[PDB]
Formats: sequence, C-alpha cells, structure tokens
Amino acid sequence: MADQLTEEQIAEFKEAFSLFDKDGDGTITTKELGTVMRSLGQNPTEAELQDMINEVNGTIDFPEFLTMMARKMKDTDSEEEIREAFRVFDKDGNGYISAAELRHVMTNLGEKLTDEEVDEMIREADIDGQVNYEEFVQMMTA
Amino acid sequence: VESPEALNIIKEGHIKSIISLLDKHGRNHKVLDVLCSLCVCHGVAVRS
Amino acid sequence: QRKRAVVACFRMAPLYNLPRHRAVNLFLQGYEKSWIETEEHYFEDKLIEDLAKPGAEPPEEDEGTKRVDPLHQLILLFSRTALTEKCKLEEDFLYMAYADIMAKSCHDEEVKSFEEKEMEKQKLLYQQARLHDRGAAEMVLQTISASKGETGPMVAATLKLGIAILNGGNSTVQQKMLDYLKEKKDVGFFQSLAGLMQSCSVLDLNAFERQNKAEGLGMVTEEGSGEKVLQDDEFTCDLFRFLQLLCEGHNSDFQNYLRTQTGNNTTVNIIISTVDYLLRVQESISDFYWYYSGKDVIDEQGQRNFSKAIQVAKQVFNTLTEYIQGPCTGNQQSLAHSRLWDAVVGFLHVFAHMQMKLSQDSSQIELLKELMDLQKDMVVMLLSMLEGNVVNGTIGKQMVDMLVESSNNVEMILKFFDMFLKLKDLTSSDTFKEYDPDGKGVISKRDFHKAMESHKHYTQSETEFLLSCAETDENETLDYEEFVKRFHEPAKDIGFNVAVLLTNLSEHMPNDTRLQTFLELAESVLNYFQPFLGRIEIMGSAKRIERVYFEISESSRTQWEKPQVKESKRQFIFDVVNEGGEKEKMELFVNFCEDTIFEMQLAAQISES
Amino acid sequence: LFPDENKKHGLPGIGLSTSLRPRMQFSSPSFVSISNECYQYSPEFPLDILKSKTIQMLTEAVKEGSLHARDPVGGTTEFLFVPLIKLFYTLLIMGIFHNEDLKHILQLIEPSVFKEAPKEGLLQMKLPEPVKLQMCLLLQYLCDCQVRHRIEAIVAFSDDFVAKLQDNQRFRYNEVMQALNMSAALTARKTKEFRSPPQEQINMLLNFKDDKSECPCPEEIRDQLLDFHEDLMTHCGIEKKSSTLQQLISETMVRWAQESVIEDPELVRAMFVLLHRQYDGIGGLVRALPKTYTINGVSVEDTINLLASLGQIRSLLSVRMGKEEEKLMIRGLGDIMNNKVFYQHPNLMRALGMHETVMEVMVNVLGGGESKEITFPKMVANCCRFLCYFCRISRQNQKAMFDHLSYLLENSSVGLASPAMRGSTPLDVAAASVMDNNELALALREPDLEKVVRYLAGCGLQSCQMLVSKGYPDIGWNPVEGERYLDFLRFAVFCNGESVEENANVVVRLLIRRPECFGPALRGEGGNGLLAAMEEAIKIAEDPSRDGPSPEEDDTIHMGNAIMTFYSALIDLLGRCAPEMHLIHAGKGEAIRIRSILRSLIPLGDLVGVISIAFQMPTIAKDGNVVEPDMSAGFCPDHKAAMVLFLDSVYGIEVQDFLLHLLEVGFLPDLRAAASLDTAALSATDMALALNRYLCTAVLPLLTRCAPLFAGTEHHASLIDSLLHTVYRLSKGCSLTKAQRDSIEVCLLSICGQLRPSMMQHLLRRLVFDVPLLNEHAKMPLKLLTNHYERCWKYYCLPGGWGNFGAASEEELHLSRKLFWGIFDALSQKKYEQELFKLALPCLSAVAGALPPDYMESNYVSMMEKQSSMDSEGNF
Amino acid sequence: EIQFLRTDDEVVLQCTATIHKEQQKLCLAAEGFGNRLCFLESTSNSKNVPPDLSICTFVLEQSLSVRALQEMLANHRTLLYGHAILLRHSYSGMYLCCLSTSRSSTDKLAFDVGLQEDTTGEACWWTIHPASKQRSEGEKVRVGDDLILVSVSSERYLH
Ligand SMILES: O=c1[nH]c(=O)c2nc[nH]c2[nH]1
Repeated sequence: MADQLTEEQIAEFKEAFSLFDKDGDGTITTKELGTVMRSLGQNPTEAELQDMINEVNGTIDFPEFLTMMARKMKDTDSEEEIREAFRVFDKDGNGYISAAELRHVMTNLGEKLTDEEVDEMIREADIDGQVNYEEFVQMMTA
Repeated sequence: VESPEALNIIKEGHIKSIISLLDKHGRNHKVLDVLCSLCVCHGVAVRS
Repeated sequence: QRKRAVVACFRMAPLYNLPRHRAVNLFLQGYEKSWIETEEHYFEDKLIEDLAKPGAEPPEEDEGTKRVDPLHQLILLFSRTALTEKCKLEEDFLYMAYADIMAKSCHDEEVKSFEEKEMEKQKLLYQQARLHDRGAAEMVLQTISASKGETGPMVAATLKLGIAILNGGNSTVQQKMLDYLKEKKDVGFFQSLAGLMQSCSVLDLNAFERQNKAEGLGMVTEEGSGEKVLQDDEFTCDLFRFLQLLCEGHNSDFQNYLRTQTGNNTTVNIIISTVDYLLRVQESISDFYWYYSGKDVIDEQGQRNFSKAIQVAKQVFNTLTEYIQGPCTGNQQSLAHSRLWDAVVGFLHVFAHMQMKLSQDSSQIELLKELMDLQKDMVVMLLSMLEGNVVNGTIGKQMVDMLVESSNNVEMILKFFDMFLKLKDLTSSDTFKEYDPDGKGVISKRDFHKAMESHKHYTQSETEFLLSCAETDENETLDYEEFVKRFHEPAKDIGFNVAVLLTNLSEHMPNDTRLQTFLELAESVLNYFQPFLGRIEIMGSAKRIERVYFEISESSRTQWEKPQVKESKRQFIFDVVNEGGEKEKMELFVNFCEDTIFEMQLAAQISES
Repeated sequence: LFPDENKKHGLPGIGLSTSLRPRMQFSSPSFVSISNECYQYSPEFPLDILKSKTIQMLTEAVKEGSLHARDPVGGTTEFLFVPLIKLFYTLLIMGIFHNEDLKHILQLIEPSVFKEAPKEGLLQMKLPEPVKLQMCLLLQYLCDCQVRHRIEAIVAFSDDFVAKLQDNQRFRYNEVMQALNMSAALTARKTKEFRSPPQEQINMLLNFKDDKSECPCPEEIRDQLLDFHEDLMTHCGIEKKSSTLQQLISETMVRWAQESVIEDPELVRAMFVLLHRQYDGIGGLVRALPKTYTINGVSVEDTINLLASLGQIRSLLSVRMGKEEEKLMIRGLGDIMNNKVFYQHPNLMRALGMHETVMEVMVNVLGGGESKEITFPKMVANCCRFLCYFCRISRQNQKAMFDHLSYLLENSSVGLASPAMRGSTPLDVAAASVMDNNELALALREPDLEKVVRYLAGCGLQSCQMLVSKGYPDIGWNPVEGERYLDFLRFAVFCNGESVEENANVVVRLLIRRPECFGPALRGEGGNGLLAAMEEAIKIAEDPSRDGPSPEEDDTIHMGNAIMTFYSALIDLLGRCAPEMHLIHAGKGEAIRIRSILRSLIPLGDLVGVISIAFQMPTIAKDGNVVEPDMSAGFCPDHKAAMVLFLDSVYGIEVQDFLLHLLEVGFLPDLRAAASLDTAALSATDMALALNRYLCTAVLPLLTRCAPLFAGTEHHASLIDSLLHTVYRLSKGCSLTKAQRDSIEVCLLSICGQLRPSMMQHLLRRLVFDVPLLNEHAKMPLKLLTNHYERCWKYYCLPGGWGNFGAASEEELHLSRKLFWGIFDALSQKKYEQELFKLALPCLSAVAGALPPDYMESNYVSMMEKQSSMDSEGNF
Repeated sequence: EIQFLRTDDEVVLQCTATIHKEQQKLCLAAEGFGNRLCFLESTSNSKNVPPDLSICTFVLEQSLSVRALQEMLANHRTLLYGHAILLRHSYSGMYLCCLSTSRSSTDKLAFDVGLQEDTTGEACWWTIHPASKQRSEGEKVRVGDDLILVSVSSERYLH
C-alpha cells in the first residue's frame, strides 16, 4: 500500500468531507457518514456504520476518516491491472501465455536472476503453455 | 543567564518585586538587564 | 512475498500514465542522483595555493609582524574549535568541507622512471608542507582527541587529512605530531584512538542473512548496497592507515610511544588493541567463510563482502608490519605475547580451504587474487616478526609452534603451491609441446590429461583437481597459455614469501623435527624457489651477523650470465685481488656493483628476443 | 537560466520567481478598537517609505565614508553602518525591494560587478569587522537568490523534458506492442523498462551521461538534456574584471583574510563558508534538489496553508512550552491533519521534515520534567498521533520514522497505563514505525527487543503506581502495560500475515531468559496455570471491588478484563512466534527446540479448558428489551481467538480423537450459542457480532483445514451431525458479512464432502424444507446437494450400495425424491435468474442421476414421520 | 603462570552455596551404578568427613566448537571459551548429560542432570561461557577462573 489513492479521488473525498466543513470535527458525526457514503455512491448498512463508528465521541476527524476509507477501499484495484496484462501480449484471444513468454516475464525485472522460470514451470507442470493471466495470478500468489 | 531551570522559578511576585526595586531605588540599568534575561534565555522566549 | 513483488511489478503504471508533476519530481531526484552528484571538478590545489599566498606582504604598511595567511587563519580557527572543551565533538560542515579540500589538495592525483618518481615525491612534500607549516598536524591530533572515541564524519575527515599529510612517511609531520603529543601529555588522543578502534565494525553474518531474506522475499533494496555488513570499511581502513603512517619509515619513537606512553599518567597499548581488532576481523571472516562453505558458488554480495573484509585485514596486517619493522623489540615482544598466533592460525585455515574452493570456479579469480595478496601480506608480517631473531630464538619457537598447530592447513597450502608451480615444467616439456604442433595454444581435455599422466610428477588427485580447475570450452579445448597465466603467475609471487619464511625458520631452528617435517612437505617448492631465493649475510645493527633473504630475478641472472658482464667481473676480480687494497676493497666492490647494475640494464636493452 | 542568448548572469534577485513563499500580513495598531483579532501578525509600517529612506541613507553613508571623514553618524563607523546595513538586510530578506531599488543597492554594493546590461562600493571601503560580517550575510543572501533561480530554471526545463520523455516512452510502448508478434523474444527486454518502478525507469532513462549506450532515450532528447546541463554548469560557473558575483565574493574574502588577521571567529567562519559556497556551486544544487518539490496549480492554496501551519509550528519551537503554546501547536497539528496535501505529497512532507520538528517538540516536552510526571500529556498524545498518521501515510515515511526507534522505545512508558490515550504513545509510534513492513521488521535489532522484554519483565514484577494511587487493588503486576508491550512484540514478530522467524526466535529466547514476563502464572514456583488464572479473572470480573478502584468507562480499567487481555496477548504472541510446519518437517533444530519450549510452557489441557470456558449471552427481559453484558468488563471471544491460534500453531490438530474432543468441549457450545443468538433483537448485540467474528475467523477456518480428519467417524454421528445443524442454522442467521458467509460455505462444504454419505440424513431433512424456497440463502445448499450427490451417486443408484458404507434406508430415498420434485416445481414457477438457474440445474441433474430409475414412489410413507419439531421460521 | 585447561585432564566441578548464611563448597558427583542422577558432595568439612572425589572426578574427552559439533552431529585440544565439551565420569565411564526427564519439583521448565552411556545427540555436550566481564568468548580456560555451563540440547545452565 504505497499511496494506493490518487490525487483525484482523494480530492473528491475532500469535497465529500468538507460539504459539512465546520472546522473538520464539527458536523462530521455518526449520521453524516452514511450521508456522505451514499453521496459518493456506495451503500453501507447500519451495521456497516456501527462497526466503524464504535471502532473509532462520534466526531470523526479527516485523518481518521481518510484512514478508514483508504483501508476499506484498498481493494478491487486489479481490474485495470489484468486488463493491461492481457492486452500487452498474446493478442490471439486464447488468454494463455506460451512457455517462452512465461520465461520472458519471469526474467526478473529488478533482481536479474535466471532459470527460476524453468523451475516454476517444472513445479507447475499441470498448470503449464496453457496458462491464463487471472487464475495464474491468484494461483501464484496466496 | 545560566540556568533555564532557575528561570522557571521566577514568577509574577518576583517580577513585580524587581519592578518595585526599579521604582524605589531609581534608574539602574542592571535591573533592565535582569529583566531582559527573564524575557529571553538561550534563544527561547518566555511568553509569560 | 517475492510473488507479491512480481504481481506489483505487473500492476505497476508507467510514466506516461503518471501525472506530469509526479514525473517531474521523480526526474528531479533522478537527475540529482545521476548528473549533479556525478559531476566532478578539481579546484582544491588552486584554492589552497590562493589561500596560502600572502597578499601585499611588502605593501601592508605595518612592518610590525608577518601577518598569518588566510589558510593559517582557517587552520587556527579549526584548531581553536577543537581545543575548546566540550562534552561532544559537534559536527561542523565548514570542517568537513575544508578538511576534504586540503586532503584532496595534498595528493595531486603504468611505468614511471626515477626522475619523475622524485618529481612526484618533491611535489607531494611541498604540498604537505603547505599544510603542516600552518598547524595541520596539531589540528588533526586535536580533532581526533576531542572526538573522544566516537566514530563519525568528523573522525573520518580528520583521518583522511592526516593520511594526506602523512603519505610517504613524512618525517617532519611525524616529528611535529610526536612533539605535540609529548608536550601536551594528551592521554585523550590515545583513549580516543582505542575507542575508535573498538567501535570499528566487522562482518555481520546475521545482518547478511537478514538482508538475504529481504532480497529473497522479492522486495528490492531501493537504496544502495546493504552496508549494514561492514558498516564503515573505508573508515576502518583509513584509521589503520593513519596508524601505519604514524610509524612509517621505522620511526622507532612512535613505534615505542604507541606501545607505551612514558610521560603520561595513563597508557593505552595500541599494538594490543590492533591485534585484538585483527582477531575480531579474522573471526568474522572465518564465520562468513563457514556460512559459504556448504554452498557450491558464492554470490556477488557475498564476494564483495569477502573483498571488503580482505582489504580491511590487509590494512591491519600492514599496520602491524609497520609496528614491528625496525626491529622494534618491544612491539615484537608484545605481539609475541599477544593473541596474534590464533588469528594467524585462523587466517591460515581460511586461506588453505578458500584457495581450493575458489580455484575450481572460474568466476572467483579476483577473490582468489585478493585472498592470496592478503596471505602474502600476512607472511610479510611474520617475516617482520622474525626480524632480528637469533638461532633457537623464542619467536622462532613460537612460530614453529603456530605452524605445528596449523599443520593441516600449511600442508594443504604447500601442496597447492607445488601443484600450481609444476605447471611450467608440465607445459614446457616436449611431451606436451608435441601435443600442440602449432603455436595456437589450444589443447584438448583428453590430451592435457594424458600429458599430465605421462609427466609422472602429477599424482591422480592432482591431475583430477587441475582438470576440475581447467576452464571449460564448447569445443572442450583449453588455452594452456591463459591457464598458466591465470594460475602459475599468482604462484612464484605469493609462494616466494612462504619459501623465504620456511628457509629462515629452518636456518634459525636447526634442531626442530617438527619444522623438518614441513621442510620435507615443501621440498619441491623450495627446489623451485632456489634459483630466485637470494641469500646474503650482513653485519646487523644489533652487533650480530644477520642473514638476509630476498628475490633475484631470472632476467637479472641472465644479464649476469651474459659474456660482457663476465668479462667485467674477471677484470674487477683481478684488479682487486692483485693490486686493490683491502682497505677500500668494499668501496671498489660497491663501485663495481653499480657499474655492473648499469651494464646489465644496457645488456637487457640491447638484447632482443 | 539566462535572460538572453549572451550567457551572462543577470543581477541576483532580479527576475521572475515563482517558488512559494510565506504570505506577508500586518495588522493596524489601534487602541480604540476592541476587536482583539489584531494581535495576530506584526503591526503595520510604511514599507515604501522605509525602503526609500533606507536607500537614501545607504547612498549618503557610502558617499560620506568614501571621504573617510572623522564625523560618522553615531560617532563611529560601526554606529553608522551596522544598524543601517542590518535594516537593509532585513528588508532584502523580506523581499520589499524590487527591480530599480535592487539595481541601486547592488550598484552601491559594487558598481563595477553589478553594472546593468572614482566610485567605490561597500566591499572595497576598508570596513570594520561587524560591517564585514553583515556584508557576508548580504552576499550569502545573494548566493541564495542565485541558487533559487537555478532551481526554478531547472524545474522549468524539467517539465518540457519530462513531457517529451513521456511522449517518446508511450510511442516506444506502442511500437513494441505492434512489433510484439514478429519480435517475440526481445519483447520481454523491451518491456522490462515498462515493468520497473518509475524511479528506476527515470534512472535508466537518464543513464546516458557518459557513454552507456544502454539507454532508450533518443538522440534529440539526449541533446536537449546535455545542452541544458551545459547551460546549468555555465551558470554555476564550473565551466577582464570580476564580472561575476562568485568571482567578486572569492576575491573579496581572500583580500580581507590576507589584509587583516580577523579576531572574530564568527567572521572567519562566515568568510570561509562564503568562499566554499563560491567554489562549490555544484554542492548548492546537491543540497537544494532533495528539498525541491513541484506541484500543480490546483494545490497552490492548500500548500500555502500547510506551509503557514508548519511555519507556526516551527516558530513555536523558539518559545518555552506553556498552556497557550500547547493549544496553538495542537491547533496547528490539527490543521496539518486536515490539509489534504499532507496525504497527497508524503515526499513533500518528508522534505519539509515536519516529522523531525514534531519529534523535537516531543523530545522537549518529555525532557521537561522527565523525572517527575510529564507535563502536557495532551501535547505528547497529539505529537504521537501525528507521528502515527505520518507513518501510516507512506512506507518511506515509515522508514524515516524508523531511525528514531531507540528514543521511542526508551520513552515507551509514557501513557501506557492511561486509557483513551491508545495510539497516542511513543510505544504506539514505534509500533507504527515497524507495522506491516518486512524491511523494517527484519532491520529490528536485538537490543530493542531486549529493552521491550525488560519493560515487560518490570511490568510483570511490579504493580502500577498510578493505578494503586487512584485506588485499584494492589496486585503484584501490571497487566495493562504488559499487554501493550506484548502487542509491540507481536507487531515486531508478525508482519504481513507471516511470522518473522528471526524476531520470533529472539523474542522467545528473551522471554524464556526472563520468565517473569509471563505474569504471575506460567512462572512456576507456585504458579497456578492459564486455566486457573483465567477462571480467577472471571471471578474478579464477577465480583465488583477487586475490579474497580472502589473509592462512559473513563478512568475505569476493569482489572479482570485487563488480566484476561494480558494473558491473551501473551498467548497470541507465543503462537505467532511458533515455528512453521514446513520447517518442522524439514527438521530444523532451532524450530524443534522452539516448538518444544512453547509446548512445555503452555499445556494443551489448559488451552482446551480455556476454550471450554463459556460466555455470558445477552438476555431479553421484561418490557421487551435486551440486557447486554459489557464487552470491556468481561470475557470476550477475542481471548479465545488467541487460544485457538496458539493451539493450531504449536500443538496442531492432526488426530481425529483430539479433533472431535475439542469440537465437543469448546467449539460446539460456541457455535450453538451463536446460532441461538440469531433472533432479530439479539443479532445486533455486541456478544453476537463478536462471537460471529471469532467463529468465522478462527474456528471455522480451522475446521476447514482439518476437514480430512472426518474420514472415518462413524461413532460420533450425533456430535458431527449437531455440528452440521448448528453450522447451517448459523448460516441461515442474518447480520453476517459476505466474508463470514463465504467462510461458512467453505467449511460446511469441506466437512460434508469429507463426511460419510449415510450419516448426513438429518442435514438432508433440514435442506429439503429450505431449498424449494430458492431465496438468496439457497445457493450454498444447492452447491452442497450438488457436490454430495455427485460424490455419493453410487450410494443410491446401485442396489448393492457404495460398499461398506451401505445403501439408503428408503426414507433417504423419499427425502431425495421430495427434494428433486420441490426444486423442479420451484424452478418451473420461479422467474428466470442467471446464477440461480446455473446453480440449480446441476443439483437437479445430480439428484436425478442418484435416484434409481426404478425407485418406487412410497405410497406407504416413512415410519410415522416426525416433523412435529419442524416449523415455519422458528423451525423448533 | 596460571595453567590452562587442556582436554586430557581430570577436573572437579565445585560450587558455592550460602546455605543458612554459611558458605559451603559442593562438588558435582554421580554414582552411575544403579543411580544415573547427580548430586552434590560437601568438601568444606574435609577435616571432619572425607569427601568422595572418586565419583566427583570428571575427564574432558573432547572440546569442539559449536560449528564443529553441528557438523559432527550432521555426519589434545585446549579448552577455549565457546567450545562444547564432553564431560565423562572417571569412575562410571559415562558422560554428563541433561536428562529429558525432570524431578518436577515446581521447576516445570527445567530438566535433571545425570549420566548416560551414548555420546550420540547434543544432550551430553556443554558449552563454556565466561563468568565475569574480564573473560571473553574465544580465550583460553584458566584453572582459577569461574565458568557457566550451558546444555546444548536444553539450552539450560547447571543450576
Ligand atoms: O642509489 C642508487 N645507486 C645506484 O647504483 C642506482 N642505479 C639506479 N638508481 C640508483 N640509485
């Protein structure tokens, strides 16, 4: 999580918090959080209010608000990733990477150490080549 | 001049006693120097 | 987590996707790291000359006294700041800047002839005089003393300045430093030296393992190379180089003062502290070798850690050699009774095993060269220990005991040197030259094995070990020219000191069967080095006859054997024996030596092959 | 960089400067007003009049001193020049002078050098030493102006250079994508640039200064960068009168030093600093570029506000801390929190170094009365909260904060025992400095953990002075602080869901060296044990007197819950420090030793008993309202979560007898209680949510992992059918998150898959009633039935049976037929849904395949079927 | 000249106990025959009761470093602080070791020290560590110096 939020959506979060303004702590209460959530567009439940509210008085400062928002929203950020991943190479549409391209993308871009590609395909012979980007990435990570 | 710790001991009563020394003994510049030391010590100002 | 780094690598978004200001900031940082920092210009010598030049020293219209020059004023300011008593030596940006400037001004930096060699010596002396004529040595000592044993950029800059002004063994700078120390009775200087040498770091295997774990878990070191291992190798090397330069030139006054401060209330034994640090670094090197022993290959990070540790150990060995050369009998006794022998035993074990390990691999040539250069320095230090010894001396007995303790490692080293010294008469044999009718120089593995079997001087184990060490080729043919240049050339260069040490020990301990065993083990190495081991006897400074061992070049032997030199020798012998008086016979002999030294150079010039 | 093509330096200060600078504001001094808001900002003064008078007076003084008359203003040359030059330098620092005034004052300083493109300037008029020092300050400011102009020009060029570089990089990316199919092999090497961090990308893109043909940067871009670099070098002076400020300053300093022996060390230092600055123009940029940041126009106002707040905070460092100054800096810290630039530009924040400023503030506050109770605990808390958020902002910020670990750990005992101050202590700052960062966790040293262990030992040996002063019972140890130290050790040893082996081993070794860190129990020599200690804590919580001080929680500590939390934190830390299964299998001696140590420390029976300890269910009462036990004053499922973690990590579950015994002692009662808490009123209670979280986080995943142990389990049919019924009822219960529901689905599917076919009859009976509804909850039962019938089709179709398992009892067949017909009718009469149909069709196919084609429709129904217990909604 | 401990030497392990505010010297002893467990024999009352040193005398069969011990387990030394030693009972011929079983007198996290025939495993090996700050790791063992022994298997001290 190295600044997973960008200036744009942090700025929109900024007007959303400042719509009640009022020195920041003021008018940012428990009831206002659901209002700002469904002004942004997402609909959390009453429990999805109470969990954050009693995890944190009732007045929420901007640092804590942005921290909880970033923590929850740091997900579903791989969509454009996989889009670009299959758009880069293997344009035939089969969605499967050849053994040569698998070796070529394992050639470490920052570590520069070789033959671990061949080791991985040896240890994943069944996966082989016919290997898809997405199911490959969640097989390959934990 | 030397001890900042001893400067915290000085209070309103001591400052007013020094000012009364100015009032009673006349014009002495050493009293003004002491007041300057009370105001500023080692580059750190004492607002009180 | 390496897999996590890989997926983050795929998910990364490029520069053209990045906004303009973010990329501008990143480019600013990269530009600063790559171009501005790497930009270098040389101004230190000119600046120091301008500062040292007095201005209008006739037109001042004062005539009261000679005003101190700007450089003198700056040095006085720094010296007064150092002399001002404080609990801690505060960091001074002006001090780092100008100490670096003066250090870079006092060096002004193939084959060089005598004329330009003393040109450079005179220039260096003048540049060092520009500083030490204005209190630079005293200021350096004051800063070191005020450091109070705390390592930092101040101590680093002060040590660099001291090295710059002490390069070449500046006798005047040494005398000034000693006079200041004796006059001030500065125990703080020696206490700070001891504290700094204690604070010097060594190889950290735990830190290396943690760094390796971090690298293996896929997270890349965004900063430079991991310096947590051998935190300040340059600082340690500079400190021990300064200590060595204090005693450079066999300056007995420092050689004794560092051991003991006679006129001071308290005394610190710099010699013992140095040997303690040598023991520490030897233990670190041995542990790191034991970490890498099981592995077949050594990575680049490990190899560079070996290189830095080897450089540090070499500097410490040179410092000890400068301590004991002389002779300085007090320092010799101190190191004889110190823990030097254990460190030497550990180094011998490391050398004996690492030579065999790194010979097989073809990517550790530089590491092997560094290691055996360290071995040569260690043997030089041992010879300096043996300096001034008598027959059946205590130091000789102790060194024979050390060899007995390291019997296995010594035997392996001797076998290594014999094995890589027989390569010349293996290759030059006609039974080998017939395998290669042309001068191309490539020979097959099968042919080279058969020639080594037919030579009958290589056993089967040696034959297979040289085959393992042989450089593989796609055509399975090795260039024995590059093979011998890679392996035999380090021999006859590092093995000569071992041969000299063995000969000295044998001649000064004539009744030691333990040493006799090593002599029979090293029979062939001594046989090879006989044509090059020059042996004379001189009238020593201790009012005793001392035997001296040195190196004779085969080129020198050839020029001596050339007919014109022989005719000159015959004429000289007749002249001195018949009519030459015995009163100035040695004078005539030295004159004949100098004329022959020139005649042999001329013969080498005229001869061509 | 240069005003025109003729590359000659312009007059310093003159030009267009766009760098952000503090706003200049003044208040009118009026003593008839009662506003009280004028006490901000300095009082006003006529700045134009002051500027004009200063210029006129400086000109007059220069002309008068050129004559060397014996009548200086004030009686001495120092009295004439030092105050006037001080005022002039102050105005120049303020930036009041503009254009013509700057030209005039520069010509006064040195007419020859500062010509615009019999008269002697200040620099060559035989000035005294204080005047020389002030002139050195003035020349220092001029050099600073030159450096700032260089920085601005560098940024100006950098934009267009980066824009062109980005455009060319996009073009190269597109051409690589187009030539992909032909090139094949080299595509990876061309995309290596597009798969490296942007810092590395720019590093290699700029790596063409000397040779290094390994640079994708084109010739035109390379030439542009080289030309700008040459121009910058020329401006810096790296590569006939002086004609230059640098040459003029160098000559002036050398001439002064060789003309007089300066008796002022400050003057000597200033002169030589100025000379080194002139000779090290590259060093100025080397120092300036790291502190150079660029922003877009939209962020200008926010950046200015943040800089004003930072300036106020920095200025408060020069005044002694008091109530008013503490309030001011708290307000400034809050303003810096609220400013969005603090989150958008952590690199800018670090370059400004406000973390160091707040760190110095905390150092000052602690050092003031470190011996006695710390003054301004509110300020300490605010500083610590700021540092924690600063750590959370970015990883680089966390690494920068890591350098101050020693001080934070030294002062870790600031406010540990005070509640409501959590996350506002130096211990919390250190924990944030190492939390979820594998580099920093591995970089943690052994002395730091030794200090933490020593503090934990002190807490376990001695009570809390503040608590016993407030009136809490004087037990012989400090659970409140021990728990926080244990939490810091947990953060040290556990990172990113993985256990740091080195830190775990070090912590375990230190803990076993100092056994008093385990609390009064587990020490031996009279210690009772984990189970006995937790029962004692239960009794303490039940008895008010030993719990509170007995003179909103506020100052209440709930000492029983404190003891429970301390023991739970210790158990969790040890469990996270436990070695891993792959290392144990490999046979690491250290791992085996650590596992043996932990096993000997914590007996398995104690863990089993503590898990078997029951909770306090919320109870509905008269008036139709629920009474709820307090979370903070009693036993919590978070406590048993640590027990489950330790039992799984150290002892592990690898045998069916232990698995089923643990299920029947500890897990099934909790599952049954959570299922019983599924009514509408009790579902939102704290007990229910906490228990559901604990179950779906620790118990159900453990059962999923140990599912294969349910292979041969014929005799404990009642137990592991009660388990299935409780799991299904709890799944049907509402107020469960998506993750909890998915965990329930996975656990139930795995257990049923590993179970025997003949013994899930009761679960089939429960499902035959709920599946035909085909509501939202039905997807898990449809998947379960599909998998069960696909795996156990032979148990029904073949007359002989699957094997030793047997065959159906004919009421299983009746239930299966009823399920098939109900699903068929529901899907026929149900409106089309994509996923629902896609899940229902395989279930129908599996049931149809499982049912024997010649199965007889039982006109004689099962043996007087007992559906009396079955009900609508209530079901019981 | 203070003598240094060398492998083929017989030694006795003495300890001081200030029981009932009186110093007593106790030698570590064992029977071996029918009693594997170890005990302590008083030597301070030698003028009134003869100590039995035949069961207290130990021999240092081997003295190998930690790395050497690990290598040996995988597949005339002079004693140096840091080596792992093999203390063999002179009478029984068996070796000092930390027994897996414990007397369980509220020690809980401790074992018992006795004798066993087999040298296999790390139970029989003990590592020497310096007593005070003057002595360091890696220097020779002196006759008059105090030391602390750490069991290799149980990482515990003789207590
Ligand atoms: O002192 C010297 N004596 C010589 O004979 C000689 N030859 C070269 N260089 C020399 N130096």
